Amino acid sequence: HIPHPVKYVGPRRYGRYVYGMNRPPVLRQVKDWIDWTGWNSVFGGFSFQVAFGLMIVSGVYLNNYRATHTLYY
Amino acid sequence: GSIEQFINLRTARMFIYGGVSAVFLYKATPVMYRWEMLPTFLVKTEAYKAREAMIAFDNMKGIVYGPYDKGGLEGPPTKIPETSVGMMKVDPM
Amino acid sequence: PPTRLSTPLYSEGGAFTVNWWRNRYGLYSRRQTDPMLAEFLFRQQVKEWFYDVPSYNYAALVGLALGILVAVIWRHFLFNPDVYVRRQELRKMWPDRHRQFAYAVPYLNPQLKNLLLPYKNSFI
Amino acid sequence: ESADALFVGTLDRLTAEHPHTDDPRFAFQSNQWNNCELRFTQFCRCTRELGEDDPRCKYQYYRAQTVCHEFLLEDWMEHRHRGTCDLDIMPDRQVIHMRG
Amino acid sequence: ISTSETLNQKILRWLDVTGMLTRWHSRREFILDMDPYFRKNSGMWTEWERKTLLFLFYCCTLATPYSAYLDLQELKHQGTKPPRPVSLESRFMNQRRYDFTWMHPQDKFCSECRPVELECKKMCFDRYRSMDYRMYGFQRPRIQTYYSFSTC
Amino acid sequence: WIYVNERQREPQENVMDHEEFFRDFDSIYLGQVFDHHRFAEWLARRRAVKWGYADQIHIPPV
Amino acid sequence: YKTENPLYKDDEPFAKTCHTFDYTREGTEKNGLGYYCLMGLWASIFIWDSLYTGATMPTGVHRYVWGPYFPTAWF
Amino acid sequence: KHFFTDGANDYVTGWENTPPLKFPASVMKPCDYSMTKPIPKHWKLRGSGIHGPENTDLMKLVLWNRLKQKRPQREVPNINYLKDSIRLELSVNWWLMSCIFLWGPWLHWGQEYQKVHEQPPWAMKRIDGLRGEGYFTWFLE
Amino acid sequence: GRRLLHGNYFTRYLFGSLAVIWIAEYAAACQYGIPRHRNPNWMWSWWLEKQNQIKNGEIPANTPGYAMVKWNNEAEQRWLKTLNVEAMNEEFARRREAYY
Amino acid sequence: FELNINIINYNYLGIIITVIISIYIYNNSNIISVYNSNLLLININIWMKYNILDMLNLNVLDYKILLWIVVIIISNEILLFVSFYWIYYHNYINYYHVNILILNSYNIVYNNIILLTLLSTIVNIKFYNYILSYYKYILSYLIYYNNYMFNNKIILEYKNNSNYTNDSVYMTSYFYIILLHYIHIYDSIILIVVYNYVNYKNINNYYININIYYHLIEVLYIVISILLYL
Amino acid sequence: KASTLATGKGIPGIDPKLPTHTPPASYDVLSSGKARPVQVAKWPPMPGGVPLPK
Ligand SMILES: CCCCCCCCCCCCCCCCCC(=O)OC[C@H](COP(=O)([O-])OCC(O)COP(=O)([O-])OC[C@@H](COC(=O)CCCCCCCCCCCCCCCCC)OC(=O)CCCCCCCCCCCCCCCCC)OC(=O)CCCCCCCCCCCCCCCCC
Ligand SMILES: CCCCCCCCCCCCCCCCCC(=O)OC[C@H](COP(=O)([O-])OCC(O)COP(=O)([O-])OC[C@@H](COC(=O)CCCCCCCCCCCCCCCCC)OC(=O)CCCCCCCCCCCCCCCCC)OC(=O)CCCCCCCCCCCCCCCCC
Ligand SMILES: CCCCCCCCCCCCCCCCCC(=O)OC[C@H](COP(=O)([O-])OCC(O)COP(=O)([O-])OC[C@@H](COC(=O)CCCCCCCCCCCCCCCCC)OC(=O)CCCCCCCCCCCCCCCCC)OC(=O)CCCCCCCCCCCCCCCCC
Ligand SMILES: CCCCCCCCCCCCCCCCCC(=O)OC[C@H](COP(=O)([O-])OCC(O)COP(=O)([O-])OC[C@@H](COC(=O)CCCCCCCCCCCCCCCCC)OC(=O)CCCCCCCCCCCCCCCCC)OC(=O)CCCCCCCCCCCCCCCCC
Ligand SMILES: CCCCCCCC/C=C/CCCCCCCC(=O)OC[C@H](COP(=O)(O)OCCN)OC(=O)CCCCCCC/C=C/CCCCCCCC
Ligand SMILES: CCCCCCCC/C=C\CCCCCCCC(=O)OC[C@H](COP(=O)(O)OCCN)OC(=O)CCCCCCC/C=C/CCCCCCCC
Ligand SMILES: CCCCCCCC/C=C\CCCCCCCC(=O)OC[C@H](COP(=O)(O)OCCN)OC(=O)CCCCCCC/C=C/CCCCCCCC
Ligand SMILES: CCCCCCCCCCCCCCCC(=O)OC[C@H](COP(=O)(O)O)OC(=O)CCCCCCCCCCCCCCC
Repeated sequence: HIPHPVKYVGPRRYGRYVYGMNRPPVLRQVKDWIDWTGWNSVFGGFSFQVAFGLMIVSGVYLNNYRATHTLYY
Repeated sequence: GSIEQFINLRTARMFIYGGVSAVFLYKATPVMYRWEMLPTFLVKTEAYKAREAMIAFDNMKGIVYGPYDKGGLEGPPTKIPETSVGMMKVDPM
Repeated sequence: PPTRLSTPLYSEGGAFTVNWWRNRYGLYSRRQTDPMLAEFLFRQQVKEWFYDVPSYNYAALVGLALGILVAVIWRHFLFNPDVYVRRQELRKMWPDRHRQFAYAVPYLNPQLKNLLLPYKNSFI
Repeated sequence: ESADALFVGTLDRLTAEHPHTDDPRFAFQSNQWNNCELRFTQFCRCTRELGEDDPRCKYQYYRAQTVCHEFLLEDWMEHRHRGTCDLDIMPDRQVIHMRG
Repeated sequence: ISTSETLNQKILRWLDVTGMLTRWHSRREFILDMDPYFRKNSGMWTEWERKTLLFLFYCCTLATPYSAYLDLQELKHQGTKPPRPVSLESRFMNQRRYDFTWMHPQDKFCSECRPVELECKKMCFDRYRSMDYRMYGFQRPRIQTYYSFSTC
Repeated sequence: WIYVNERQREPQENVMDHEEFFRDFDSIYLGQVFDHHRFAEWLARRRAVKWGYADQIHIPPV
Repeated sequence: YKTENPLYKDDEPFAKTCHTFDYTREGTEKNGLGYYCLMGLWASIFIWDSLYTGATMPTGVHRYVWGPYFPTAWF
Repeated sequence: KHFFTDGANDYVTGWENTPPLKFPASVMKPCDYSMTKPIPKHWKLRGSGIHGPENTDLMKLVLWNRLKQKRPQREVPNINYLKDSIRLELSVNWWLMSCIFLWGPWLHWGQEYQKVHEQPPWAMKRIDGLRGEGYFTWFLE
Repeated sequence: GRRLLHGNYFTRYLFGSLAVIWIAEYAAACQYGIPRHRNPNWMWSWWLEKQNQIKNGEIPANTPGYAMVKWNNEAEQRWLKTLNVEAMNEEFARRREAYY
Repeated sequence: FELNINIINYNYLGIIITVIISIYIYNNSNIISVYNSNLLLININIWMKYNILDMLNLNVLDYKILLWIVVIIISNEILLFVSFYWIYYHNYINYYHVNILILNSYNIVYNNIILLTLLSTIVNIKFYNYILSYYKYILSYLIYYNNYMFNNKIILEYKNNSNYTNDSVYMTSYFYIILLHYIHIYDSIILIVVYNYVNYKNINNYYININIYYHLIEVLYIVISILLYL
Repeated sequence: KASTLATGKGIPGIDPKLPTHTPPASYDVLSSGKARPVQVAKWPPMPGGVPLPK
């Protein structure tokens, strides 16, 4: 373990919830939440499915389309 | 000069963004149709109709009473066993 | 091997070093309860095992055996015609497995077989 | 009439002219079970195209006998005659690609 | 309709009908929703831990309906599984050295049928019934029973 | 309860004739995905014919 | 007075003693550029093998501007 | 962390080999007397000399490890520690999201295409007359 | 807080191992010169010719493979007695008209 | 002072449990086996009672000893699955060209993966609450619903499958590998039914054991899914 | 903060007194004293900055 600072640089408090007034845009809020809880969990969790999905769906071009246009017989 | 008045940055982000979107849909929609990506209820592809036209629900043949077909000229049994006749508890009609 | 805790132990950088070993040696230890005692026990183990000259001979042997073990396992999967991992050829009858048959002849003629077969006359 | 004619055309020809020698596809292994299955499948396909009476398919059966023990062939030939030999099932009636 | 609130406030209110959003945005509301015994330990929680716990909890519960939908579709698929061709008994298919009796070592019901071969057992139970020996199952039409997942 | 509830029902028609299946492969193999309601009704009628209680039951129309 | 929110404070260092823990020179904390290069190569080999099926069976005709013993010929 | 380790992740007893960095060295310090200057010859050994509680630092380490177990408030860790504590939980949750929103859509698309064209969209169409879906994972063919 | 394994060990040794396996396999193929083009079809030449004839329309559609061979097993002889390709085609034609 | 360890002098469960095992061999009726299994369950519970009572000794090494025992047990479970994978892949050369219908790669795999992932998320939330000294009643009932669906799906799949154990070594290995996973799912039900809040918290070996075991079952299914369905 | 060279005195960005960039400030009158002319464009600029004849 190497000690290191906290990388979160977004706002630390939005203030008291008052019927959802004076709060950031929703997309900005989603970005802040993932910054707060760590992008490392997002990348690790999504990595496996992204790798599998890309490999399978790439065959639409690599295996199906190219093969039809590239058969020397 | 008479058209300069109609350029107002909203018209430039409604023509430029609206124009690129139109090209994207114009060029992408045929591809989605070909690859069966469009919703079925919205439209059915010709390939979809060709397959569906081959489907019927009135075939009552091939009923067999054995797990295996052991070859030969007789094939799997096709007659219900006598002991199994009238063994179903059917609610009154 | 120093005998005084004041004298530091030289360590290199990397994944297998004195510092790397110190960090992990006492993770599961109930006996290393303070710095002085922890260092004493750490140096005791390092002195007993890593400064023992004959121990390095066994390190060489495990490396050689494992190296051969990994190579033979990998070679079977990569080159052996009879070993199947992909399924394209297994979905066809035997006469149609053209791609698999490509492994047969080259796998039948490894270099060492050619070198050593001529030495049969030392036995017969 | 060429020195390498055996290899040319097919790998099959190699053991057709030298029935009692190793087949190039299975020479690496002592176990010849897969060799027997390939030979039998070849005999099954010959009859479909040429018919049993053809001398070619008669020799293909002999090639199978060169590597297949008789107790195997008798059982497999029985399945072929009935129509349950998985080797001889016609391609359009295979189920290998069904349900996955 | 109510015009005393914005459209966003109205949408948030209804999504909060069970109080989930209110508990998320109020520490006091969250701790008071705990039972008294566990509220004793709530003071030690950081806001990071509290909201992170709710995020994991809400994602799990919100995903449960989706899994239920998949399971229901799976049950419907199995409930109306299309028939498949009868298997040709190949060279190494359907080999038996002895009858199937490991389920019933002493009774030896359906010795010829395999442990989960339902159609074989049905005809075998019918023989036993015809011999004045009761057996349970395979008598009610699938469309006349509940939980069949085979109704039109 | 799951086992007991299912055991009461007649078994589904697991298999059919080998040749008849292939002569109507598209309908049988793909019938479920295209129209599951009609396909389910078709299965019920076959089960009624198979076990000889078709005349004793009224299969709802689809 | 002035205070720091504990949530955003830095990690405490290992104590400096006779028995000091140090991971600074190990280089095991995170995957490095070499790992991401291996991933890039794996993607390239995966795409390349599918795109160009005849790559494994290359042509035997050899044509060199400066012959076969010139460095550019070797690669 | 989930797994218990006597050295680092000792949550069963809470023992720590060294005191907190908050305390001044005068108040409490790590138990290290490796740098002790040579003892004068005229000094005489009164105690055992055995490593143990006679040494002040070890006594204070034992005392603190027992008396630290009651504290008025929580000692709040930084967000880095809190992230690490539930790293597996957060990652499994994101994996569930990926299955629902990435795998599900393209798996559904493949089945629909397979219905119309007899084979998945990522497979070469056959010309050999065999019927059925065929393989799914094309790159393992 | 002390670490025993690589900071990203799980992803490192899973994706890393898969990458090394894939790259090693490509190297092995190059050394042995194995063809890497994928064929999803059976290679029986006579059968492929018959399938092409069906596609060209020379052979009536939905004609079984056993209807085209020179040797039939017992099970196929059973099926040939009930085979009516002409009737099957008419039934399919009727279905298309109803659908459209 | 006191002895480092409070010795256990006598025990009689060992005789009872061993005799219960023998009754399985010497049965003349399968009904006796069913009732014998209940006795085994009862006596194993008594042994678990002794472990809880040992807390009175206040021995720091007791937690560590039991934790490492579980690690060894986990390894044995993994190696048992390895043998089944070994059996499956030995006959790999005989698969995929025999006239049997192998399982689809679209329906069963996806819902099971989704279903088992939810099970992991529930257990993860239990661990988080255990860290925070907190409890949520609904969590246990989510597991029961999860286990109910898994049982319902697997039962139907076996009954509607058109191939049998005697058809091919492929089918035998498919059924056996899936059953072995189910048995480990059922063992999880045996463990999770007693989940409660205990006020001595992080010195309770049960919580760490359950988290490790549930994770093992789920990861094993990923390997099974890749081998058989995909 | 930026009190000594070690703390960052004289380093743009770190030192408060020195800005990261020194862009010229806008003006409303030319140095001659003429008012700065204003031109509101409605079409993109010429490809090469070519001026049109008066
Ligand atoms: C391709 C796509 C598909 C992929 C499919 C993949 C399938 C995988 C199947 C896996 C099945 C599930 C198994 C794990 C279930 C539990 C999961 C869990 O809870 O994880 C989170 C959790 C994370 O822990 P944490 O403390 O929160 O860590 C926080 C951070 O991660 C940071 O933590 P940290 O780094 O600071 O370290 C703390 C933590 C770090 O540890 C972990 O977190 C462990 C994570 C493991 C996850 C699984 C990854 C795969 C591992 C493969 C190992 C292969 C072994 C070699 C095989 C050789 C074959 C020839 O330490 C521990 O927890 C210690 C645990 C005790 C380890 C005991 C090991 C005994 C065996 C030693 C080797 C024996 C051979 C010696 C040979 C040489 C002789 C000279 O893990 C645990 O706590 C699990 C520990 C308890 C279970 C251990 C099981 C050990 C089994 C040993 C088998 C030995 C067999 C030897 C013979 C074999 C050949 C004959
Ligand atoms: C002119 C022509 C132009 C042509 C242009 C062509 C363009 C082509 C584009 C190609 C692009 C290629 C890109 C390559 C470079 C990639 C660079 C990169 O980012 O690499 C690293 C990147 C990520 O690695 P990383 O940086 O280490 O990750 C950072 C982490 O945050 C590290 O942080 P961490 O370690 O803290 O992470 C969190 C970690 C923290 O760990 C812990 O908390 C400690 C405990 C760990 C041990 C856990 C033990 C077990 C846990 C139990 C719980 C299980 C829950 C689930 C239960 C399921 C039950 C069913 O925990 C976890 O991650 C594990 C727990 C989460 C749940 C695990 C779920 C199970 C996983 C195992 C099974 C996986 C297989 C599933 C298969 C499906 C289902 C069967 O790697 C990849 O993404 C892999 C590369 C894939 C390459 C594919 C190439 C082929 C495809 C090409 C597609 C395009 C072709 C199109 C055609 C073109 C024709 C021309
Ligand atoms: C105008 C009204 C509009 C209503 C719209 C419908 C909304 C229905 C929502 C149902 C959500 C169920 C989620 C189940 C997972 C477990 C949830 C949980 O953790 O509960 C903890 C909660 C409290 O646990 P605790 O341990 O005391 O506290 C733990 C926390 O500290 C504190 O826990 P917490 O307070 O944070 O809990 C947060 C939340 C966490 O969960 C969620 O937020 C998940 C939300 C998922 C939404 C699912 C919507 C499904 C709707 C599908 C409709 C499809 C229609 C198709 C049409 C086809 C046309 C052809 O949990 C709940 O709020 C669960 C529901 C509570 C209701 C309990 C009373 C009995 C059921 C009443 C149902 C009334 C329905 C009225 C419909 C009227 C429509 C005009 O547990 C209970 O209350 C006890 C057990 C009962 C809960 C489950 C009740 C299931 C009711 C299902 C109703 C919908 C059926 C749709 C059938 C469609 C067939 C086609
Ligand atoms: C699907 C997704 C698609 C995503 C789309 C995303 C779109 C994003 C937004 C796009 C917005 C574009 C417009 C914004 C305004 C322009 C930008 C601007 O002013 O920036 C400031 C920028 C610089 O500002 P400044 O620094 O303040 O000005 C100082 C200087 O006075 C001026 O600065 P300077 O002195 O530096 O010079 C400016 C510039 C001069 O400006 C340009 O060069 C502009 C070029 C525009 C080209 C557009 C047409 C070509 C593309 C056609 C695509 C067809 C697609 C067909 C699809 C079919 C589908 C079925 O010169 C250079 O930068 C020097 C370039 C040197 C390299 C040249 C290399 C040439 C190599 C050729 C080799 C060929 C060899 C083979 C022979 C081939 C023979 C054919 O201003 C300029 O660049 C001024 C000129 C602007 C001209 C804009 C022309 C727009 C044309 C639109 C045509 C639409 C037709 C629609 C047809 C019907 C539709 C249904
Ligand atoms: C100014 C520019 C604006 C641009 C806006 C772009 C909008 C793009 C919107 C894209 C929407 C795509 C929706 C795809 C949903 C597919 C759902 C689906 O297939 O559901 C079925 C499947 C389960 O079905 P089964 O029968 O079980 O089969 C699979 C397992 N056996 O369920 C799921 O897939 C559930 C997951 C739902 C995924 C939803 C994806 C939504 C994507 C939204 C993208 C929005 C982009 C916005 C961009 C804005 C830029 C300014
Ligand atoms: C066991 C089968 C399981 C199938 C699982 C399917 C999912 C695939 C992904 C996970 C498994 C990893 C394998 C991926 C392979 C990808 C490339 C591929 O298809 O390779 C096929 C290729 C061979 O297939 P065929 O062409 O049919 O045979 C030709 C003649 N033999 O397979 C291989 O060579 C790779 C298979 C082995 C991979 C595992 C690594 C092998 C070495 C193990 C060494 C073990 C000893 C100890 C090592 C210590 C290391 C620190
Ligand atoms: C209050 C009552 C509650 C009941 C419900 C809840 C509790 C449930 C407990 C867990 C049940 C787990 C059951 C595990 C065995 C499942 C058996 C099974 O399915 O076997 C069949 C399945 C597939 O077979 P086919 O029918 O050919 O498949 C074709 C598909 N149509 O696999 C097998 O055949 C293998 C069978 C292995 C059974 C092993 C179980 C242990 C049996 C031991 C008997 C020993 C008897 C000798 C005396 C010693 C007594 C200990
Ligand atoms: C017991 C069986 C276990 C399972 C089987 C495992 C077998 C394989 C295991 C390998 C080790 C896995 C972990 C690897 C971790 C890792 O990535 O480790 C990453 C390291 C770099 O480390 P850092 O980046 O962390 O410092 O990479 C390496 O040391 C090697 C990989 C980098 C890329 C190598 C390039 C190879 C070139 C090949 C020729 C290409 C030709 C192209 C022509 C155009």
